[PDB]
Amino acid sequence: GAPATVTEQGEDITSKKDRGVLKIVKRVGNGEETPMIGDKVYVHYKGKLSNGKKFDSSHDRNEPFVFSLGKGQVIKAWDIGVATMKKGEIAHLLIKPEYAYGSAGSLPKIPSNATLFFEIELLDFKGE
Ligand SMILES: COc1ccc(CC[C@@H](OC(=O)[C@@H]2CCCCN2C(=O)[C@H](c2cc(OC)c(OC)c(OC)c2)C2CCCCC2)c2cccc(OCC(=O)O)c2)cc1OC
Repeated sequence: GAPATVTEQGEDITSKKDRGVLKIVKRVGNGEETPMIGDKVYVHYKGKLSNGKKFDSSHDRNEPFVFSLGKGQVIKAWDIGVATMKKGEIAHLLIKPEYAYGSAGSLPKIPSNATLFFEIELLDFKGE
């Protein structure tokens, strides 16, 4: 399974090297550039709780999923992880609770101390 590959082969992209965010590149992107803080990023994604049964996909939206990188618009793991991606890249991220919703959770949807998994495709990024 995809999560297991991340655990065994994924790169630790955390500053502290605590395995809180682990990454695998599933499809290589184009060019060289990865987005800076403040850039607007456009993604498709799907995500799940690693334990139990809750799944979320951007393909259910009627508009693109967009956020400004490094501005605290998403969980910490996404500001860390998307920053490492190239345009066109698809990545898997396995995320410990400290880089997501922590001991608090986001109840009832996200439990306390939830590990998360995401597949993310970086569609584009632009300066704001
Ligand atoms: C800086 O810290 C935070 C920032 C933002 C939040 C809110 C949840 C925040 O969710 C997230 O950051 C992560 C990563 C981005 C995709 C969504 N996501 C989630 O955890 C997902 C999520 C979480 C949600 O709420 C917790 C959602 O809102 C109801 C949501 O709606 C589509 C999706 C989880 C869903 C269950 C299965 C596991 C994934 C969020 C959700 C929807 C859109 C977002 O930004 C774009 C916009 O607003 O259009 C941001 C929590 C934060 O801390 C807990």
